[PDB]
Amino acid sequence: TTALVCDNGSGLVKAGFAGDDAPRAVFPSIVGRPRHQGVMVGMGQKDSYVGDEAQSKRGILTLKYPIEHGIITNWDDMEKIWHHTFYNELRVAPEEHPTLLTEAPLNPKANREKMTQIMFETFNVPAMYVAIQAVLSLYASGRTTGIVLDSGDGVTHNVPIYEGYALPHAIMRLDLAGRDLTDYLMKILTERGYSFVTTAEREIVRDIKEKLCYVALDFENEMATAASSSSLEKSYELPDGQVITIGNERFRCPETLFQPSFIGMESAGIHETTYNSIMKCDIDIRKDLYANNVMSGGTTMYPGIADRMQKEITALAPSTMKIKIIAPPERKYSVWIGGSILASLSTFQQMWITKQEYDEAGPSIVHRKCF
Amino acid sequence: TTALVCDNGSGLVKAGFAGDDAPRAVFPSIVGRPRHQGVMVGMGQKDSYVGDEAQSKRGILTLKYPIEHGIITNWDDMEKIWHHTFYNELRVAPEEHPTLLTEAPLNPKANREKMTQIMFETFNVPAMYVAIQAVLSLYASGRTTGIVLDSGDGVTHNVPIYEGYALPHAIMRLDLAGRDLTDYLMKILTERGYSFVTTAEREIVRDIKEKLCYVALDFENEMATAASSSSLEKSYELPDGQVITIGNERFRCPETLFQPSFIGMESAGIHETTYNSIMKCDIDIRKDLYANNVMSGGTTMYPGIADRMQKEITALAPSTMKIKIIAPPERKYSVWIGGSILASLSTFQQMWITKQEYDEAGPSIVHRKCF
Amino acid sequence: TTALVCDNGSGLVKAGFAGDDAPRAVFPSIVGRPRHQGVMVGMGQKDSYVGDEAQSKRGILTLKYPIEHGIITNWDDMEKIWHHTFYNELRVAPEEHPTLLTEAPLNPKANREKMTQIMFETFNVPAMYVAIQAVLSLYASGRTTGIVLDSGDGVTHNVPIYEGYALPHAIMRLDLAGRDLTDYLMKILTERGYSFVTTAEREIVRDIKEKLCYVALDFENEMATAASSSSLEKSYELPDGQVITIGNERFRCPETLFQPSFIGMESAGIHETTYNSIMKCDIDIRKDLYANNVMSGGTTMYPGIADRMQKEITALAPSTMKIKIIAPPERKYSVWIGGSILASLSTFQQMWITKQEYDEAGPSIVHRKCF
Amino acid sequence: TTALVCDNGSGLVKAGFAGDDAPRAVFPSIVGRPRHQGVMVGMGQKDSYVGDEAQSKRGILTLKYPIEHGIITNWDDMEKIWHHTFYNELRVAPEEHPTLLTEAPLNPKANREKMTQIMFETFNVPAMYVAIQAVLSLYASGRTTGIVLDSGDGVTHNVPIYEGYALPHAIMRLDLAGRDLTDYLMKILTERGYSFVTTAEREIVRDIKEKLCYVALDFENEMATAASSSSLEKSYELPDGQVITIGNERFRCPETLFQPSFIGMESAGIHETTYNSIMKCDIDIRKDLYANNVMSGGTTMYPGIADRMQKEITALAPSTMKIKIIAPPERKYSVWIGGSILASLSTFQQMWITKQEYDEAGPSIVHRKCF
Amino acid sequence: TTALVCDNGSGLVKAGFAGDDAPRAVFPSIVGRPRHQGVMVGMGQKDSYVGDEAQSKRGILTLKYPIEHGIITNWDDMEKIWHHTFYNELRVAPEEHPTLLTEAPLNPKANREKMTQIMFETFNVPAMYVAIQAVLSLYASGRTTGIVLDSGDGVTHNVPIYEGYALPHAIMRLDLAGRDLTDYLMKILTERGYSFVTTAEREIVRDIKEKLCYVALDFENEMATAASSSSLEKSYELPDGQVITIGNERFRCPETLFQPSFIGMESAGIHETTYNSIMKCDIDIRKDLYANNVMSGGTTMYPGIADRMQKEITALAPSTMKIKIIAPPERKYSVWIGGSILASLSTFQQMWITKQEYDEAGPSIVHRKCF
Ligand SMILES: Nc1ncnc2c1ncn2[C@@H]1O[C@H](COP(=O)(O)OP(=O)(O)O)[C@@H](O)[C@H]1O
Ligand SMILES: Nc1ncnc2c1ncn2[C@@H]1O[C@H](COP(=O)(O)OP(=O)(O)O)[C@@H](O)[C@H]1O
Ligand SMILES: Nc1ncnc2c1ncn2[C@@H]1O[C@H](COP(=O)(O)OP(=O)(O)O)[C@@H](O)[C@H]1O
Ligand SMILES: Nc1ncnc2c1ncn2[C@@H]1O[C@H](COP(=O)(O)OP(=O)(O)O)[C@@H](O)[C@H]1O
Ligand SMILES: Nc1ncnc2c1ncn2[C@@H]1O[C@H](COP(=O)(O)OP(=O)(O)O)[C@@H](O)[C@H]1O
Ligand SMILES: [Mg+2]
Ligand SMILES: [Mg+2]
Ligand SMILES: [Mg+2]
Ligand SMILES: [Mg+2]
Ligand SMILES: [Mg+2]
Repeated sequence: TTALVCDNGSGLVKAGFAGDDAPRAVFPSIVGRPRHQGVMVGMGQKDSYVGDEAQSKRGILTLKYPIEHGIITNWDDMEKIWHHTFYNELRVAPEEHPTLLTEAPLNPKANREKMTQIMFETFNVPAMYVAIQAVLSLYASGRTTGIVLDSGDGVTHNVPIYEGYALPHAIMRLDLAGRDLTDYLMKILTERGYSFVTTAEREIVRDIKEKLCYVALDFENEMATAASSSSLEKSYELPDGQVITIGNERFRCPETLFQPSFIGMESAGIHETTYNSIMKCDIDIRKDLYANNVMSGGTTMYPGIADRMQKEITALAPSTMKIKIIAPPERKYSVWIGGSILASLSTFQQMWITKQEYDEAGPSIVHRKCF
Repeated sequence: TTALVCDNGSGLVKAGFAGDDAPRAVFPSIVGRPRHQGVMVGMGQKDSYVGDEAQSKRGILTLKYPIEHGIITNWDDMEKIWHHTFYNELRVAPEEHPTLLTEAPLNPKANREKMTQIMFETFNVPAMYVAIQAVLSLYASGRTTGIVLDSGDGVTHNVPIYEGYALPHAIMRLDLAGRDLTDYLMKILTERGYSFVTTAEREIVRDIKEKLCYVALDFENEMATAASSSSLEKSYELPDGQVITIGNERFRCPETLFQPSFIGMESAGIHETTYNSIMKCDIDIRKDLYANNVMSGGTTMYPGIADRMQKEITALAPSTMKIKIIAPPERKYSVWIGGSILASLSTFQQMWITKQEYDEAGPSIVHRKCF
Repeated sequence: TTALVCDNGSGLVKAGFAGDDAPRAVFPSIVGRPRHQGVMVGMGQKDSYVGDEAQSKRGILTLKYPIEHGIITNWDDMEKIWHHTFYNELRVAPEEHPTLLTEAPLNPKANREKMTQIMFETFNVPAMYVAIQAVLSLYASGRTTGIVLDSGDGVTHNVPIYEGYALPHAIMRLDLAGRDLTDYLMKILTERGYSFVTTAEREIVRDIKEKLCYVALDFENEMATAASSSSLEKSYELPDGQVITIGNERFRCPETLFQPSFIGMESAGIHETTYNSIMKCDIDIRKDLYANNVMSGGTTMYPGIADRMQKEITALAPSTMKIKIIAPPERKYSVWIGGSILASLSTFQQMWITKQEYDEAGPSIVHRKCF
Repeated sequence: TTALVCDNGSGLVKAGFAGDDAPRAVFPSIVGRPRHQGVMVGMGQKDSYVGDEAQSKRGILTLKYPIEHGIITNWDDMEKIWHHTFYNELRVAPEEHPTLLTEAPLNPKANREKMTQIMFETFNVPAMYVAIQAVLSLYASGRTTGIVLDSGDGVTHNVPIYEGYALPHAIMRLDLAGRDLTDYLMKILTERGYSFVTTAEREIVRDIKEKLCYVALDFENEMATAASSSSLEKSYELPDGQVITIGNERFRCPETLFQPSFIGMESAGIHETTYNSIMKCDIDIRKDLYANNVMSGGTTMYPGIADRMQKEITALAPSTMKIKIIAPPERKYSVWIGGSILASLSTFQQMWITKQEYDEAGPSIVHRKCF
Repeated sequence: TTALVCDNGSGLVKAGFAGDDAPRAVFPSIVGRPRHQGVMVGMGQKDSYVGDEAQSKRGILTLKYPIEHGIITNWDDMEKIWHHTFYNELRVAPEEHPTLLTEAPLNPKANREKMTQIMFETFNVPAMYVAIQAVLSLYASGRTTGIVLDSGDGVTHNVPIYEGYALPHAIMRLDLAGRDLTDYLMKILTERGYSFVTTAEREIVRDIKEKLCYVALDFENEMATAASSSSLEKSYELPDGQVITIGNERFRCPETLFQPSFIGMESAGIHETTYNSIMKCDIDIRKDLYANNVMSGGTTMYPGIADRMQKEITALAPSTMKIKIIAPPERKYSVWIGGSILASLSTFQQMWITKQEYDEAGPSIVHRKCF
């Protein structure tokens, strides 16, 4: 009956039921294991902690992200997360519900294949489908045309969709994403004087990032004022009362998205990645892509990321071509929302890969129906 | 009662009702098919798009022209176009109306035969007639005598008609037409620095052609000034804001009509094709043909095509023989207009090929009444 | 069946049965030997006196503490104490009961090993386990998280435990403890005019300490008033009616815990030792450690030791971090209480080191299961 | 006296002296600039590295190709390459030798004009000539008739030459070339699981391409076996010992030449591009073109490219028309070889554009003598 | 004229003149202050003792290290050390000589800024430059390429340099260094039975470390034999004749570098830190980095540290990639040696920051020229 839409992203697992307007289970894609021995016999210690558990016990755990750059690496841990998603978070009996998973385009084929295997074998999922995140995001916006710039913790990518037709050859993938920005903060805060090192501390820095970082409209001018006044300087309270004072780093961090060279990344910034994608698309539709630049994913939650990108692309693109960026509230969950929509469509029911179908055809079936 | 005049030309389908002074359905003879896979399940994607649909979705379609050089090649697609012409554009029930189709003289007999078959079998058209485009054009001008130079996208041709009597033996057909000029622009713009390649881009170039190209009165002198000043240079805005600057090519393109060697065409130019046609006609009537040189069809919409041709023929033809070219406004639709007229004539009603008549006599009937 | 929990501490041997809410045998860790010859043949003189015997005959004995700074030095005497603990105090047949011993963290490995050897060889103890005192103390408080500041006669130490996970690397050990405070009184009372010298007199001074000493909230201000009025001055009756009048020394003594430099100890005071321990712990959990600072052990029985330390740490720690010190009644026996609890746990039964297991594996087994 | 034949191609600069049977200076058309800051003051760091320098320092450089799709874009860098070609590679004093450059047919006129300007102004080249690469290739084969399919890194093109007469109107140009195949590998290897992203990594992939890729005779059947056995799977060692295992991609990559749709290219594959060129040629000579299909350029070095194309064209072309493909050893350098030949011809000496002649006539002279 | 190269490291101040092959002033970065009151009026007591003074009077001093983890904390004391370095050790008039200071990469910007201020204001140093220690180390080896693993008392770090180009983004910093190993010995010796507590005793332990500690090639197998025989056991004489017997601890201590978890350090060991740095570097140059792994700094003076690391990295790195570690004699002073070299270079003279230049530009100038 009701599908379980499960946005298995590289940082936040967002799961819920198709038809919901929001995920019911949102928790981090983290599996943590006791950093230290353990002594209290009778404590009820666990071998591993998942999601919010890992968060609450974070300081004594080595925190691992099963997914890295969009690729599920640690399959054992990934399986654990899904286990919790279904049984402890949603508290739903997987075997009675179709599920919808997601991927970043251009992921390794084995990623989907192995993921598929698990859904059918471990969880006995009646029927299942894997959709491209960008595509789903576009469904959430309610558009059939646009550039979907989906930039999560794992990977940043641009998918051009025109009137329902994705344009594979112009899909851009840039591994520079939220996690890299977080690590860049760890580096840049060291410059300032704050030694964040552990995986727990990485996670603390993520919280910093999400509250202080913003995108300068004009980076260089911003730097000039940042190095002049203290108006930019903004304090932050850690878990420990040790207040952190951050200034330049508030925008130097997210600037990396536009100047990836900051982290030694050869690729051009996302404003040029997006632009170049559009250049790969046929002239006939470039105008429509320019006017429907849809941003989504958590890293697009930075203040002024839309304004900045509009400025950048406006400079890049033939003046006249009205550059319009769409960056709706709740775009952080747009992929999941898109999934809810998609799964609730009548037409879409024919896209399910059934257990039987899979058993018959074999693994290859999961590419046959999409990418 | 009212006939449907349907100028099934190689580029613009022009259909309407007999008695109208203009076609009601004018749209391009294009069938487009999804260049790329397609991903949005629930979009309501079509297997093929026709006419204005193909135009609007052009960049993601492979655009085919069913008709090439005046010959209907892709019969399946041709049928689709007629289907839309009748049911979606005119929104008329074919089976209640006689229809008038057109052909370029010297088309392959099977063209008309197969076309005929479809009208009677697919559309159940009460009665139908196929007329030569040039002849119709002359009706539109309201003349009984002249050279009809009908040059469309598909094919250029000269038909000599004298006081109602066509002179078959002097009919000239030259495949060099509008489509070739378009492709010549794609080549010549490459020289300039603009890589137009796709069928979508071909279509873009057609728009360029129709707005910038003009016919030099004296090609060589034009070249001299074109390579001297920048007064000729004229900008053009694509669908993409990428402004195109065009100069020499503005007249080198249409020059091909007078110097077909530019595209490797062995034939003499249209000014000599026309002249030669007249030479094939008996001396007794050459004077009248010279004074009634009727131009029609879209390629004769070039600025100065009339002036240039008058100059050319004047040089070719025995001075004294007043060369007069007729090139009325709306000559772009003269064939269709002629059809409207023809079908509305009382006399003409006896020329209809009825369903019954066809069924009895068989295919051959469609040549028995004309060419 | 019932385990014998035996807190073999450096000053008070506290033994009883698991499940009891208090030790049944509490007596001092002292072995005394006749200071003088002895003449009454027929008196029934002993070669050595132990515990309360040593107390009652104290003035004619050289009193030795087998344990010094947490380390069992005089193994022969230690064995004697255990002998009495079991057979004369508890009056229990060791060989029928599992026993639970304790240690200060970071004790020399040979301490536990030799202790273990004795339990199995001398007393034939079915099964035995050695636990860290701080850990046990935390069990007594009924917490899974906190800093355990256990400060006995022998050694002061800080163990950070977070949700059942001890954090070895942050364990602090400071040999400055109760015995040093006692000896500091002997020194400081000499300043006043009271020559306490013998081991018997040391023991007398311990009684002084436990009745008069208190912790100044603000040492320096305390000194000012102490050197101004006589309101602080407080009398004390010795075993000999010679009343002792003590003033400054009432708080200068315990002050050493916060200013170890008073006794030539290089280490920072316990308020900074505790703080530093927390600093060694990962930021993520420092807040919880601050709010669960558990004090235990006899030296924390000083009046105002909690108030003072709260003040001190509050100054050291980032304001906001609510510093909360736990210092429950009966914390003097918290280690023993913890042992009672621990041994009574069902889970814990698997932690016993059995005679057999020991015989097989050998000595190393006693570190393999903990520190 | 001796001319310098300099095949300034989009990937390998091949220069040498006329009369040589092989180029003396073969190095890549790459200009690299320090990706990272640089710290060793005293290292003798350069602002840019060219050719083999760029190769050796590749990982710390942003590698640019001055030429893209046959068009010299970065003129500054292009000039640098020529500078090195002459002075450091050949070690020849340009001003004493005539030079022969090459172009892909249908390049933008300004390409040749600007190139010309540089030869005369920067290098003071006595006399210079620019020849079409395809034409030269035919000279190398020693034929006067055939289709020259020259497919390099930049651009693929077909030139029909009949008994010394090139047939401009049938020249086909397809930007799909070696560089696109390389980038397609980067995409397809991502599917496999290998993230190649940087310009350095692009270059690594080129090496992969040139060693593993081969052309399936029957792509679809190849796929069937490739997805069945592991016999196709072939390992590759990177600069880093990280062995890469490649299977399907070994032929899916070069398949793009026959099915350009793989990279979103609208054009038909090279087998149809070639065929269509021949169709544009007059019937009278098509037979001779069929029997003299000369392949050259680096992309025709793929194993089985000849066999495959013969199969393809054989299917396309009227059976009877013996399709014979010429694909001689060293066809990779055939353009350069052709240049050596051409420049060494006595007749050819009259084709030189002299410095004086250029100065007098002006830029236009470089088109006046050819295309 | 002659520059003063002053390696202001966190443990040994190594200063001398540029051009020397060894530092003239090598003494510890220690400022000691009288632990105890002091009574001999007329002794000529000092308020603080520095370097070798502090060493000779160590037992009565609280020894402070101005620098901690590479960061100058106690600026007052740091200034004192420099004062002595210049005036009492080198006995040179600072104001006549340019000076070269050093830093660990990723130090807080204020470190360099404040340091700079002092050089110009306190010492009036004509001109001054601050260089990264790792870079200098590479100069000493005489290489332009390699991984520099510089591990001193304060901080361990990896800098990848390729042909003169440092690769900032791959620089690793690990605070686990010599001082932590020393403190780990204090902890581990406590296990053995030796209570080292004071700062003087810490310093004693450093001497132990430097004479007994060695790196096990295979830690676990080493443990097996260490816990079996007494062949490993090795005696040590303190300042006090109290011989210390050390066994397991001889290699358990330095093992921490490879298994930082021993001290609660979350980071991977230096063999993985190094490896990971190389992974961050572009594939193109990884081979060269593998073959030029340059170790330097005092902690790399452990016996077998090179052998062990080679083994470790060999396991980590794609077999084939010949792992070669460079660990030259005198690498303990390689940073200083590098400085001597650097300062003596002609090119390098343009890197000096002059007093004037600083006064004009202001503090920011010290980052503008490097990191
Ligand atoms: N308000 C915010 N501002 C900036 N970054 C954010 C914000 N919220 C989330 N992020 C970043 O977005 C990423 C997670 O969002 P999400 O797109 O759900 O990741 P994923 O889809 O990879 O699970 C993280 O890097 C997170 O730090
Ligand atoms: N204003 C114009 N200027 C130049 N060419 C035109 C113009 N309008 C139409 N054409 C050309 O005429 C051709 C279409 O006209 P039409 O005669 O209706 O073609 P067909 O009869 O072949 O359908 C196309 O090549 C079109 O580009
Ligand atoms: N009421 C008290 N006030 C101050 N100190 C006390 C008090 N009771 C006990 N002590 C001190 O605590 C130490 C003994 O307590 P305990 O923690 O049981 O020692 P241990 O565990 O070392 O045997 C002695 O120094 C004793 O003087
Ligand atoms: N053995 C080979 N197999 C496949 N491709 C090759 C081989 N050698 C060269 N190439 C490809 O041919 C192109 C370079 O050849 P070349 O024709 O000289 O290029 P250009 O003429 O554009 O400089 C590159 O894409 C190169 O990868
Ligand atoms: N022979 C040795 N064996 C082991 N460690 C050594 C040796 N010599 C010096 N060290 C350690 O190296 C550190 C000091 O070397 P150095 O690199 O000069 O430190 P820094 O550069 O931090 O001043 C100290 O921890 C010292 O103990
Ligand atoms: Mg996501
Ligand atoms: Mg027409
Ligand atoms: Mg105790
Ligand atoms: Mg070439
Ligand atoms: Mg150093």
